[PDB]
Amino acid sequence: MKISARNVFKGTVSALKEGAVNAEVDILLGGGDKLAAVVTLESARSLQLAAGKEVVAVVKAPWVLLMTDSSGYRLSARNILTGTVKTIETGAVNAEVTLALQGGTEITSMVTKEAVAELGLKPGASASAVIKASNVILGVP
Amino acid sequence: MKISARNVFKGTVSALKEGAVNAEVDILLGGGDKLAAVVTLESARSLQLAAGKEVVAVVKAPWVLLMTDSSGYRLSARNILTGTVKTIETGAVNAEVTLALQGGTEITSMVTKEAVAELGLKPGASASAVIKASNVILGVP
Amino acid sequence: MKISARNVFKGTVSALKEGAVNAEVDILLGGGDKLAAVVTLESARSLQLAAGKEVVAVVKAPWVLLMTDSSGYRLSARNILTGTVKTIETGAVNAEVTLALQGGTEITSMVTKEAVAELGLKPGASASAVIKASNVILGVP
Ligand code: MOO
Ligand code: MOO
Ligand code: MOO
Ligand code: MOO
Ligand code: MOO
Ligand code: MOO
Repeated sequence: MKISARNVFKGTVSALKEGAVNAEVDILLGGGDKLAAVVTLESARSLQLAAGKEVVAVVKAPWVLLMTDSSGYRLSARNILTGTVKTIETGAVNAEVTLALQGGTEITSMVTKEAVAELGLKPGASASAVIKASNVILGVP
Repeated sequence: MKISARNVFKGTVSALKEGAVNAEVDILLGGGDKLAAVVTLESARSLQLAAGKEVVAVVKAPWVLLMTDSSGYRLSARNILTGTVKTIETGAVNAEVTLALQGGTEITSMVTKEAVAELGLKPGASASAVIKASNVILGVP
Repeated sequence: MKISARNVFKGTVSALKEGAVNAEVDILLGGGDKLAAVVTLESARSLQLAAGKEVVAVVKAPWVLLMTDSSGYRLSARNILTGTVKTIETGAVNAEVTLALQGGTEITSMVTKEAVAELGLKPGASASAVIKASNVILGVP
């Protein structure tokens, strides 16, 4: 696909839970990682989402938070993907951070320049990408 | 309204589906286009949303993806608005892209500078704005 | 926590409404302000959210809209926090705006540079931060 989102992950539906107006879709990524997404029930049905369906998960860079220390907090954001900072491209007030994940999957996040300083992000650094389930778009081939 | 969101569209509710905690609102835009939004049920009731109600849909620029080629994928994002690139304002790491839609409605998206290069966006270029239903705020006059 | 989100608010759950796949959580902030969040029901249960639980609400800067005049519109976005512009850091195409709220809580928003001009934001200026309920992550200690 030619889409602006910097994150386009391939995977397979491992389970679906249909709600009233939304549906929760659990996805197993190409390399061990798991994601959850909430999409409208009309999309889950239109896309024919079911266990075993191959899909792509699409996440824009400004929808990914970065965390270097949870400090014992447990978050509601269902998607926590841990890796190492690969590249940092700094702009004026924002910076594009790409992390390398387990298996070689990369994830890019757009965060303020002040976050980069405060978390100590630099190539090599451990960090986790955090993505709320409602910020994941799914796609079917 | 004096609000930072760059996209404020006028329209009318064409249908409402009330869920348990959320509600799906389908909107017909001023010129042919359609949108779907998911808002809390408490807001749908507080705003008195019903078929025929005039409303505004509010979308911040960083919530709009741009796509130039779906490559046969079908996305869950309910809102796909196709047009032509009007203006590009490039910053350091991000760029503000405005598209002109059918009827003359404009939509602005904030994407990384690398997306602009990779999709070949430039004034005149065909592209679609993609917005997940959960990233639309609605307003009533 | 060491997390990129610029907004991390402490508060207590004042009520919870469980849906089919999502749950709505109403939170009373440390100083008078209130927030609503929509998270998956699986998270609400995993985090053991109930009335009186102390939590943190996490919101990234690009998820906060700024409004200086509603012009009589009522929005669906459940979280409207009013204060005064404290600092503005301008980048190339975006600018980071921090507002000081009632009690001394600060909230930072990332908006286009054109929004800053158009709303007349500058230190001292009245403005409200607007955050859709689905853009709030919750955390438990
Ligand atoms: O659509 Mo982007 O380039 O991930 O902000
Ligand atoms: O349960 Mo979440 O905070 O919507 O990923
Ligand atoms: O509130 Mo904005 O200027 O669409 O990012
Ligand atoms: O059905 Mo969606 O929530 O527009 O991806
Ligand atoms: O993760 Mo942010 O974009 O620095 O609030
Ligand atoms: O009811 Mo909302 O989801 O804060 O627009």
